[PDB]
Amino acid sequence: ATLREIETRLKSIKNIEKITNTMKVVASTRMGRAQRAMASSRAFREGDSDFFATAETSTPETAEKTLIIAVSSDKGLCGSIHSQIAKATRAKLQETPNADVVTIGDKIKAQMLRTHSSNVVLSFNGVGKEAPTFWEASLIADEIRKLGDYDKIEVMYNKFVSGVAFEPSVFPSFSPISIEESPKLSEFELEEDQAIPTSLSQISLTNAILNAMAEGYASEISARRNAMDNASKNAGEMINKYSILYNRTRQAVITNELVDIITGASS
Amino acid sequence: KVSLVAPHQAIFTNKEVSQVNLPASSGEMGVLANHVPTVEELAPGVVEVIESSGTASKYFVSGGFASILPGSKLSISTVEAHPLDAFSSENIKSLLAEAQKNASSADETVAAEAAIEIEVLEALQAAV
Amino acid sequence: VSVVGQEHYDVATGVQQTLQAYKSLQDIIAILGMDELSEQDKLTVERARKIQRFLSQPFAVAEVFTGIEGKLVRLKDTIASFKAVLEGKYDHLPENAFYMVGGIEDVVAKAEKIAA
Amino acid sequence: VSVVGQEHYDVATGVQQTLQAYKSLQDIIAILGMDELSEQDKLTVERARKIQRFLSQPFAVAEVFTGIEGKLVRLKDTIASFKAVLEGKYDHLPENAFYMVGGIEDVVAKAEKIAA
Amino acid sequence: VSVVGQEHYDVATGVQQTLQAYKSLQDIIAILGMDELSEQDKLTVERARKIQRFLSQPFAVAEVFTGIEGKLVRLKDTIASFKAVLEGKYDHLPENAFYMVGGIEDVVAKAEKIAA
Amino acid sequence: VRSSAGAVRDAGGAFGKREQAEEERYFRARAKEQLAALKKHHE
Amino acid sequence: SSWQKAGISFNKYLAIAARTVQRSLKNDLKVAAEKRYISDAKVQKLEKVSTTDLASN
Amino acid sequence: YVAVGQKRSTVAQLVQTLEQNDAMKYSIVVAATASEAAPLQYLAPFTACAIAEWFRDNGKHALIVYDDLSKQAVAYRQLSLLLRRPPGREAYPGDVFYLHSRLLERAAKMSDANGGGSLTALPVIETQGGDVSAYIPTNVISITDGQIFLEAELFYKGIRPAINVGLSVSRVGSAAQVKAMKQVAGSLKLFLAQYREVAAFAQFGSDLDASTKQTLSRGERLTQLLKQKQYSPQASEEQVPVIYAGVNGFLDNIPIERIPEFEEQFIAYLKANEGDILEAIRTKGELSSELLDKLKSATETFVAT
Amino acid sequence: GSDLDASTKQTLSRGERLTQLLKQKQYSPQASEEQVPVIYAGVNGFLDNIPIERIPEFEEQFIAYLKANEGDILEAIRTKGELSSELLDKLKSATETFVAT
Repeated sequence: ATLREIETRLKSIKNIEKITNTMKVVASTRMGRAQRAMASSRAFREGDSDFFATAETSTPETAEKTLIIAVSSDKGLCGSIHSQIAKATRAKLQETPNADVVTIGDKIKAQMLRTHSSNVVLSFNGVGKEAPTFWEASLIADEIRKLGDYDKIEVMYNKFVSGVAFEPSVFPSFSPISIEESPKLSEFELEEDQAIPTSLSQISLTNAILNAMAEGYASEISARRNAMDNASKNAGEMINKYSILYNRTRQAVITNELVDIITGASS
Repeated sequence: KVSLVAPHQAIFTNKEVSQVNLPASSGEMGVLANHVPTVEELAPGVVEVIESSGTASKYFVSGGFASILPGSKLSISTVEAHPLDAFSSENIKSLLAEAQKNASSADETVAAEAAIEIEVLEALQAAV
Repeated sequence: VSVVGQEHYDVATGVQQTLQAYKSLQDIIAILGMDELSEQDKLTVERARKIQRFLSQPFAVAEVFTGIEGKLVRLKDTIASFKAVLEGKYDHLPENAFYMVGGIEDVVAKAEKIAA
Repeated sequence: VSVVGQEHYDVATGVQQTLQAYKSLQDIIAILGMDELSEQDKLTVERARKIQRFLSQPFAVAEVFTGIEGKLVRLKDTIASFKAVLEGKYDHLPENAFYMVGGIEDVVAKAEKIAA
Repeated sequence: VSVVGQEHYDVATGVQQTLQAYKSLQDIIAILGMDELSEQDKLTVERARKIQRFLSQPFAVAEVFTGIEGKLVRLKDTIASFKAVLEGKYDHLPENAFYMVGGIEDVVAKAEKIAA
Repeated sequence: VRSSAGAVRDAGGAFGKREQAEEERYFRARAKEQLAALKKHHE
Repeated sequence: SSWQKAGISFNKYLAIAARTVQRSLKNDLKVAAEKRYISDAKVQKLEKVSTTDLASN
Repeated sequence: YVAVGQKRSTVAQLVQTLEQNDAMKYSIVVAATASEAAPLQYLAPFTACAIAEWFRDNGKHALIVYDDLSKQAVAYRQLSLLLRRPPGREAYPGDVFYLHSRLLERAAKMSDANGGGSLTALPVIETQGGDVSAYIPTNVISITDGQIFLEAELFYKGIRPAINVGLSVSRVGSAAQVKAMKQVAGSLKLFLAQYREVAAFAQFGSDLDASTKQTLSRGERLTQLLKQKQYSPQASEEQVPVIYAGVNGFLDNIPIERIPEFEEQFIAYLKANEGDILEAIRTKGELSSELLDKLKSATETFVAT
Repeated sequence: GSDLDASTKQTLSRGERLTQLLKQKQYSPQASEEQVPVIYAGVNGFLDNIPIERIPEFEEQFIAYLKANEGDILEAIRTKGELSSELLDKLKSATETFVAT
């Protein structure tokens, strides 16, 4: 609490406030470009998956446990991004702990290993840096280690309900045995010779993975802007309190040094 | 009334169309007013949607699924949708020559991928 | 350990080690937040807050300023309550159930009345 | 540049600019991480760590505290080794090969012995 | 209110509340735009821009630097012009009609001569 | 305005200790990949 | 076609046809389009918390 | 030059460098080392100001350089402490602020009725660790009409010399400058101030917009073009042509590493091809309509190679 | 949050056991013969397979077994004050066999 210790703490807190303010301004520019990709993925999901709503496609009994896919990111500094995704998948795994988990990020794989390390069957790293595209969703669906041999296939992600907060939603994916066993599945002119049931079921997994990755990246970028604004605001309050302590210590150091020279010269 | 929306941008979006001669999985079919509900897949052809008069846009679609709803709604969901003027004739000949030499020359999925790419490149070059 | 015993010496070293780790990491929890910690640092921050409020007991002379009764915990009851909270037996309780209380008996009665 | 020459003046200015730029980039990695660094910022952080350990040589009088033998580098050998590392000729080597070494000859012998 | 009266105290509190809300909302307008607001927030942001330029009148000694004439507003004319702009009587006027002007009579003559 | 050229590592508190541990962990992981690739190229 | 005999379905056939049509068109119209055909995710099949070969590409 | 507080080797090295470049024939040297008494070093500021005041009272100009201001304050406090006197702040006497303000107020510009002379005072304030709000640093900055700050962090990056634009300012403004250099300095002041506040976005170049990329490219070329070497001063005609090419947009197409080679190539080609434009800017000291059109055509033809 | 670095797992586990073994109690000084056997088992990796809570009990059990069985190795480190080739081979074999009870 001297003059040298107060100067090092005030200079280090000022550099953290400038980095937090610059990161919040850069997050606002990236949110505008990510909003266009999220709007195109939401409109394409309502048209490509429109045949499943008119045919009433649903699952029934469990066949060899199930399959879970937790879509997230690999970096931090985004607030409660990794905590909300891990809490939603742990609540649904209580009634079926024998199902496999496929983590698509370093942040979701670290929290899931401390509670259910044996349930993790797949781990994907390097997807939270750049923006998602169709090449990243199509490569993870084809190498999911037999993804068509499960009755239920959930996709745990984070849905951005607003432009400030978010919530962890889930979307189910039907298999090849559940797409052809719908109620109004024979209403459309589908060819029985070629692959129509297995092709439409595998195409829904790659389409839902692209929509969950686009919505999860927009929710993580929006949550990172609120965390950067809160860190910059908290740094300003700490710099104001440190400036009042440094001003009182500077005046006390001048009075203590002048009293020592006046006492020695008067004796 | 068409809803040709891709996975990156929307072309038709709102219902403001009449005819849509898009290539499906079978042949070169064309949606009229209130067509039957045929939710068939789309192949790599030319998706020319005739808007009222002769204002058809030659959109070279790479394939997808032309979903037809029962309420006179045609949702031609494809992967890519580029115009005919966005493909140069010089670069189109180089891709067809490389795919023909690589076909029936290796194994695994190298010969299977080269055979499907040679058929889509020959149909787009003849419709220029 | 030669005056208070081996049981009281281990409880004093474990409670002081948890409070020192949370105080040194106060620069990251007040700036970045509590979500920037890992899995091991998150459990130590929650146990340090409940252990600091459990040691503050209401005195008998300060009954007019606090409003609660005076609690006088013994030496054997204070060592058994601190060892059970640091092992994971009181992690499901809230942080307000141990503030201004006695030993292990007063912490269990305050959590049941607040949840009703 | 008029006392040590034009070649020695460029090596001293280039080493001081890389060491000063690494201090500003290190503050952003403690709050944001290594994801904010691009291709030019990633190569500058690795070159700054190897240049700081290459200038530290073992003295002859400090052999009882370090354990290794004393090395003495000349003036011509020190300017040639610093200019080659800043251009991109020793980018594939590790940071442990230049720590507690001599000139450019001792840095190449320490990298081959540590990999065996 | 006991030194300037009840009329002057109400006009000073209303102008200070609108300027303080517009200054704190400057960080949210640059990241979310100007059209992503409510009905009450859009009307208060438009009146705050014209009120900040209406209080900056041109002095008599600064006529060689700005080119405008010197305006000497009294105490009764300044309180009547600020109360009419906060009630909605000058909501249809432009933002540039109040800049470099003083009094309620100068804002009506500058707004009618700017367009025609 | 104020000088802050390397004020995080010069303090020695919570931010100073975390900056040195993050740089040492990244340099240790990259040294293992460079040492394994250099031994395989010499034989 | 005959893509059902291999390990490619409707999702793999649509991605291969869209990437091949973009490279065969105009070379100057490849703005904001080359990033949709490459990735860097490594799928590591975990078992018991060890894993096997980290397959990518 | 009034060397006060320096050693014996520092005074001999500075006088030998000025004689080799023909600069010691009209420059007074006040030798005052620290090896003498406290009365000789404290009176070095008053003795040097009296000899330089003879040129300003006759019809000539003078320029005093009190190097340094921190060494003069230590010599005055040493003689007062031994004369049985009371001290004050930072072990100084009561007349600490009056000792530096009396010697700096004599270097002023006279009117036409006194002779028309002037005198410049260049006092160097040696700070401790960059703190400009100390005891002897705040007294010399409040009495002078401007201060040039020098940080130790910008000198190791590449700025020669390290002169902070956001901390150094002049109280005279553009009233004591040439009319030719004032036209290019007006637009460069607004571009340098906007690039300093937005300099934190340089680490994330993949998220730059249209307005952010134009300010970062123009701000980096303007700061590197003003960096000069030691003992290499430029005239008013050579500095007006280099500042006009960076403020208009003729230096944005060049790279950042080629900023050093473009300063010597543009100055040498302008002295052999367009010598009439450089000689007219120094004699008249201003720029009319004919000088602006000729300078823009010569810079555009030389930027294509 | 980092849980990788397989090569750094041996150095991190050995550092925690070495700090607890060197911490002695009050009025409990050790000689040169008992401190040389405890520092060799923690620096060579022999104490990495033991637990962290059993670091206090392992110091008393190792010193008691070296005073009744292999008493010649403890007396040579205190009289000569060094360890040559014969003393290094006998100390490494006795520390590995004593780890399995």
